[PDB]
Amino acid sequence: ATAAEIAALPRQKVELVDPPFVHAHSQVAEGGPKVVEFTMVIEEKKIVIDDAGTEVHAMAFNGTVPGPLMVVHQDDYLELTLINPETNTLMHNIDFHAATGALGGGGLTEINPGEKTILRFKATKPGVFVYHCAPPGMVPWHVVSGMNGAIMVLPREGLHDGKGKALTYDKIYYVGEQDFYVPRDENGKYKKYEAPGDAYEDTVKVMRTLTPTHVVFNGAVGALTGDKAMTAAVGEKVLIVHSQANRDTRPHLIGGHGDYVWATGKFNTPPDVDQETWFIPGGAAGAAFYTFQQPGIYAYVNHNLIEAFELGAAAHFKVTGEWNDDLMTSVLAPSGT
Amino acid sequence: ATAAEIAALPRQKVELVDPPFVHAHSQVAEGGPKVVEFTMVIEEKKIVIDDAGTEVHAMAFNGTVPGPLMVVHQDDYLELTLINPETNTLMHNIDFHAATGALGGGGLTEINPGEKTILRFKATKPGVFVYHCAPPGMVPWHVVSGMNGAIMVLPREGLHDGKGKALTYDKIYYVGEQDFYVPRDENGKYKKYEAPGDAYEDTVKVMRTLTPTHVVFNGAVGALTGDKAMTAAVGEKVLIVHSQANRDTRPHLIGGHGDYVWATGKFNTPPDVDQETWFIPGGAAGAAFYTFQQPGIYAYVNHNLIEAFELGAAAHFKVTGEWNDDLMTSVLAPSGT
Amino acid sequence: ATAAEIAALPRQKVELVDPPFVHAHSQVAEGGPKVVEFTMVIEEKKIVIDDAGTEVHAMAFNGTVPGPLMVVHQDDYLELTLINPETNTLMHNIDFHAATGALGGGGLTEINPGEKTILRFKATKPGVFVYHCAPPGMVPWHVVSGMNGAIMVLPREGLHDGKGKALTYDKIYYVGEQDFYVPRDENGKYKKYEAPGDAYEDTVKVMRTLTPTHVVFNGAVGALTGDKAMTAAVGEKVLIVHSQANRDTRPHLIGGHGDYVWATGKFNTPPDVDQETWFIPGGAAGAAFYTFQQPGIYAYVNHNLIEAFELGAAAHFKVTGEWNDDLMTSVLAPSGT
Ligand SMILES: [Cu+2]
Ligand SMILES: [Cu+2]
Ligand SMILES: [Cu+2]
Ligand SMILES: [Cu+2]
Ligand SMILES: [Cu+2]
Ligand SMILES: [Cu+2]
Repeated sequence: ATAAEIAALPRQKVELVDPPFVHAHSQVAEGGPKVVEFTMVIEEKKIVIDDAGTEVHAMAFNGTVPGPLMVVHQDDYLELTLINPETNTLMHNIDFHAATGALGGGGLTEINPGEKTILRFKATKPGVFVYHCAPPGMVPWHVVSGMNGAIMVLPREGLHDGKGKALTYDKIYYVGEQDFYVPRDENGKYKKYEAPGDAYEDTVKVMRTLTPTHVVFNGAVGALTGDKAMTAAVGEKVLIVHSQANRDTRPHLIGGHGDYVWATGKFNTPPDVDQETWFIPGGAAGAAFYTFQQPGIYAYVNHNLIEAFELGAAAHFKVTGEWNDDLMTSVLAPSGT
Repeated sequence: ATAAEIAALPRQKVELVDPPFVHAHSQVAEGGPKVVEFTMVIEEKKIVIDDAGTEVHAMAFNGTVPGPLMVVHQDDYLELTLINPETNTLMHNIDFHAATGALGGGGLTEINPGEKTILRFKATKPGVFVYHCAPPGMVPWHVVSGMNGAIMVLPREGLHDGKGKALTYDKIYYVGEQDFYVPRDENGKYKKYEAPGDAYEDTVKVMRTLTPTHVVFNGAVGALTGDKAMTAAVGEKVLIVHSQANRDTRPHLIGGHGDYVWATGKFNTPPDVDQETWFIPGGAAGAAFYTFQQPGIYAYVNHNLIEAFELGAAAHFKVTGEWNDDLMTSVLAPSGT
Repeated sequence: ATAAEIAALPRQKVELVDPPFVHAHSQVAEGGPKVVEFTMVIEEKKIVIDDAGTEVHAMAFNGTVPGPLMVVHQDDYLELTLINPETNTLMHNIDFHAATGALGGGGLTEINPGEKTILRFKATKPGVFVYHCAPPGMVPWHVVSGMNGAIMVLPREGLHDGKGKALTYDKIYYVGEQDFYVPRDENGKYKKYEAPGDAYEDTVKVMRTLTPTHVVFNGAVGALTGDKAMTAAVGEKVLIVHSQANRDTRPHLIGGHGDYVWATGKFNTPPDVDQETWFIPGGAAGAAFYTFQQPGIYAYVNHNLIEAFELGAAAHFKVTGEWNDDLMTSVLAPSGT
């Protein structure tokens, strides 16, 4: 609370990892409050988002879409050093939905190419929160170009269920969902531009339709399927953090459920249970806990099946272990009528 | 647990009924776990969804859109014999969101025309869940062709409110909301086809716009009105189950309320109370308990009034009873200004 | 119960104020149950919804979009004298979501131009509820023309958190969010019509797209900005009631949080806490309680950033007070890299 106390707190640098993987942390806080330091360089680059070679001039924190997940405990201070290289052509900033004041920090971190800034904030509330770039006048554009992520502020004493009973996960994954608005020419072919700003006008026209051309996980159609599927084993407890900085989503683990789901993302708000499909509004993050019971492949999707299977909002989970015939059994395999 | 133990469980064959009605069942489980058997034949047929003669090539479970509601209690086993007659042209399967393993069953139930299969799963979680067809690579198409429904896994001891008091209903209705995407020719007239597959290409383009041409209850505009209006009486406690396998909905009982609403559809997640309009994400089912206090006709709708009154999402309830002037009264009937 | 017992109740006529302000009231009920009287005259008037001059023929209760907020206590009787002037061309009625019977009151208040009516209903359920016009056959047209508002039925003992601790706000604002569907000409310019009737056909075509041309607060793009910006101070407890009679919204106070959010708008439903972005389904109202901690400008928006910053759903908050460096601080201001 006092100047003396804050300045005396321990400083601790963390090495970030690209989604859907998460950096090192302890569910239960180790030691007292500390100033957790992170650093992210902003990269403006063209990325291919589908099998048709469709490009997007990405604006990515730490070079990834979405930005990496930052994990701190309640009442710690998140001190982030944001850098916008001279090679970039736009001004960026950052808004932490977890922070209080200055529009989430957006007003204190507006950096042009060739600048860096250091913002500190006390994570006073526990939950998963979205963070995103918000330069005044072109907020949506930056956000829908991939410039968003989320952070997890864990209660000092780890997660718990509705009746105070502790919930300890074995694995944690971060799925950032992105709605893209790529322009098409009169023939229907997606367009490519030299610089980010060149697409500005055409993109906004697409944005106003409120109909994304692609809705993806980890920046691309299929980014989390195939060999890039997330893993687990029967018996394993998994926390799947999910975010959507600009548009609603309805997550669903096909084959499983969300045993405990902090749908609003706030840990002080009791988790719903036995969820089939949960809902996360635009501009929020949510977290679902589940203990795998059956092996095989699972499909984790946005349950608007058109957005999942036509637009690209589908990921996989490869689970190992033994099958349970009490849970499910093929009494009579598909056979002649 | 052991196959031996399950084999010794009493089995019961249940007779399914067309929505909005629900087959006979007991709120409080009568006895120990049983293996509840059901049989549904898949019927591919043309359905007329509006008074303009618009046709949809439905892929209907048990012949109706939505498929019938199956009722079992927690920890019972639901055994379904799914049949895909040789009269059909497509492979179909079934995913129960209430089940655990093999993508909810779809992976163990892929039956081509002229095949059948039998699936058994333990209803481990109490609540209303969605079920739907989901052929690999043709998922949304089958779902938006009306191939979906719901099941209700009641708690053994029946329904209860957040504080444990028993909530016993007098009537139950199942309302399945469907979002259709019907192609139109260059003149804005809805197109008709001679075969399901002939409309595939045309339908996928409409689906991608994420804008349904129709949003209807029980398969057609006006389906649940007039001869198909739901009934009740002042003093009657009614449970309205609602499902939407592909798209969000916001149910509303015009003139009444949602006394208790399990918005997520999961009974272990306490119900919201005194609701005016509840929300159900695409891919889930919710349930609302309400005791009618006033006679007259009510209108149950998706409260995006455009969807409800332009697109077709509206149903009626004809309630009998005595008017309660304490609740509402016309002090001055419409008259001179 | 009896008309004699209701007539023996004290009556109090209330003078309404234009949104975002609310007429005077007490959080805790002043004594016992009373019949609270209100009067509103319907005005069909042209309004301008943006800086380019886009006009809409609105259907406004009390001449405002949204209609004013009426405030009463649970078990009070709300007696509304609704007047439809001779200068109006259409018939109108009102559906109170807080009421029980005759389609929320709509069936008993159908008045033509030149008529008036007086409806009384008991405010039996505590919470915020929208009210809107619903002429049979033209329900959505009236609503998306601005003919909706909201009411608040406070618990007779004022607000409390989910654990019983009292929640008393210092100020209260009412944000009515409106989705408009404005036709455009062949050049993309918004169209103007002589009579509201002349706008119907073209407007219906846009409504069916389910993509509004404007999403605004208090009737217009930027209505709640500049000298019309809401105000507060550090330490000030603010209750923000938000409604959307026809379309979903997801409120977010950029730079702040929703400390206690009755997202379903029903006070008997415990509030969520520490919310970053909440959700209010079309056809409902919600309420958020927040104690300001930092000074400066805040943007209160619907967090689908395209809706917020392209469609018009952004309001501002001007907050006085001392900056809190503990909560947030610029360790290094934007500077050389
Ligand atoms: Cu940026
Ligand atoms: Cu934001
Ligand atoms: Cu099928
Ligand atoms: Cu599914
Ligand atoms: Cu009207
Ligand atoms: Cu309504």
